[PDB]
Amino acid sequence: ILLDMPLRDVEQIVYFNSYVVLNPGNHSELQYKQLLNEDQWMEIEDQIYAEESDLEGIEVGIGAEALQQLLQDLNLNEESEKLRQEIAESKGQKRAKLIKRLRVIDNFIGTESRPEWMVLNVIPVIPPDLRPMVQLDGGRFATSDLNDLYRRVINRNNRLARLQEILAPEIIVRNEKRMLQEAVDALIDNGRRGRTVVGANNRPLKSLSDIIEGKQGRFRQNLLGKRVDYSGRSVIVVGPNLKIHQCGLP
Amino acid sequence: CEVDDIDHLGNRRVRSVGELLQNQVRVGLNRLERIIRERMTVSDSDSLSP
Amino acid sequence: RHPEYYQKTIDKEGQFSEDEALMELYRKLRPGEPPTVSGGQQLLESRFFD
Amino acid sequence: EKARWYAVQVASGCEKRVKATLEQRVQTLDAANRILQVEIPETPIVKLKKDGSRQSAEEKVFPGYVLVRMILDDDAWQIVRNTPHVINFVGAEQKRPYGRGRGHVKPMPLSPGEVGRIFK
DNA sequence: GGGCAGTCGCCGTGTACCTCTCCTAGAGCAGCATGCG
RNA sequence: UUCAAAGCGGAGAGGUA
DNA sequence: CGCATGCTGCTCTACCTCTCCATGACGGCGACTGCCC
Repeated sequence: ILLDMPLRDVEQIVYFNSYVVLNPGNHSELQYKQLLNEDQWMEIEDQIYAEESDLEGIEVGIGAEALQQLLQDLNLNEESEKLRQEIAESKGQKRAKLIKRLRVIDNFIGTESRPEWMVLNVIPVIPPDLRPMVQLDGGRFATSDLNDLYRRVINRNNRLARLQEILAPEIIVRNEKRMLQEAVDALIDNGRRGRTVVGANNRPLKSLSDIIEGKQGRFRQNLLGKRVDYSGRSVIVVGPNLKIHQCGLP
Repeated sequence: CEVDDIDHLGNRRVRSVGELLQNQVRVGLNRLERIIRERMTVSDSDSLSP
Repeated sequence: RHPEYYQKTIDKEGQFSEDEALMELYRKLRPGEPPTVSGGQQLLESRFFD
Repeated sequence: EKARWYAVQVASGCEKRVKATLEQRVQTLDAANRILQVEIPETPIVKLKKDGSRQSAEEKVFPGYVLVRMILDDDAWQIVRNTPHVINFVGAEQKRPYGRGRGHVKPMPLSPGEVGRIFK
């Protein structure tokens, strides 16, 4: 909604399926926020690298996310002014899209947030007593599902950093980056976008969103109803000769 | 010609221990054949026994 | 038994020869790959006749 | 002439095994005309261990990947993909139209710069 | 452009208590029983 | 002066009201 | 009389990909998609 792009295009730019143009300067067939391809980028490179004429100010295309750059380029105040100026005139039947865009832009202006905070650069780790290690009867360990996901994230991050240190070929660095994206995505929410991550058996692992979201999640199981002390339970029989307001306790 | 009823006991079957054990044996045998094929080619000289 | 009912489909969808039949079958089963006659043959053999 | 270097993504813990099996496959298929060479890069660094032994650890620069020199052909591609314990070729990726999974990948040859850089 | 039928994917589907069973693959390394001349 | 050694998570199947 | 080889227990770490694991539920609601003007 913020970037004025369909979900498919943004999803293709992420996950390293296509490119995006960040500056189309000094060209005729290139537009801002236009999705390129591998062959298209190669054929444009065949002309930009010749450096014959009419191609100064090299255009930048980027096959990674580059969502940080697109979201940083936003200029909320004048975007809101332009959107209001356009929404003032003409309605047709499909100005609801501009209404949604204006609502989101106004929310971000009022809260004084930055849209580029939707792209993560650091992540937090939960304290270790909320993901404890328990010991079974035979001496075997039953570790949680969060520890596996954290281990996968840390291992992929360390491997990618090591590869970046040695100045490896870029076509492998991109594979590492895509795998790291998928790992962090599976930690945050498992099986939402791509494929579910299975553990020991073919059963899915429990992510951070599964803790809070279900009927057996925290909200409905631990906060709106609990177990208590000084309580008991037993079978009931009939007692005559009792008065109402009296009961018989063993 | 006539359409079919799926709740009819003429369109329903019973499986017992024999069939289920047969399926499990089949799966295990497929895995074993994969291991055998992987292992048989790792050696150039025969020096091998079944 | 009633060939004109299928003749309607033949006319509406266009007659296919073996080569293009396998071409289209491969295209619809496994999109994104270059069509091949041997590819379609192997796909059918693995799907139903194995 | 067209001897291009490609990188193949390999399963975890299968680097020497896949190289040995692939060399056996090419030598028995007599297809040296298309598949030329298979290699993995290493470096024997030196590290102090816990017991004080000055151990020469042979660390791979690119864990999980193997390098080949070959000529791109449909038969060659099909007979390298069919090797057990290999995932795919690293290269340009395409979206899967129906289903959820990795789709067709177009292999990308390595430019002379980095292959000259690594091999020294 | 306007307007769709048609289709694909995500959301949701009673409460309290009792009994039983089972719970990660692969590879690397070291010490004891067995058939033969 | 100190406490202190008994509590553990998940999955499946069945039952009572 | 003594010498050579398979079996068992412990330890140590690491993860990605498929032929996809199913194709008998039902309603509601929102977001693409091909087709006809």
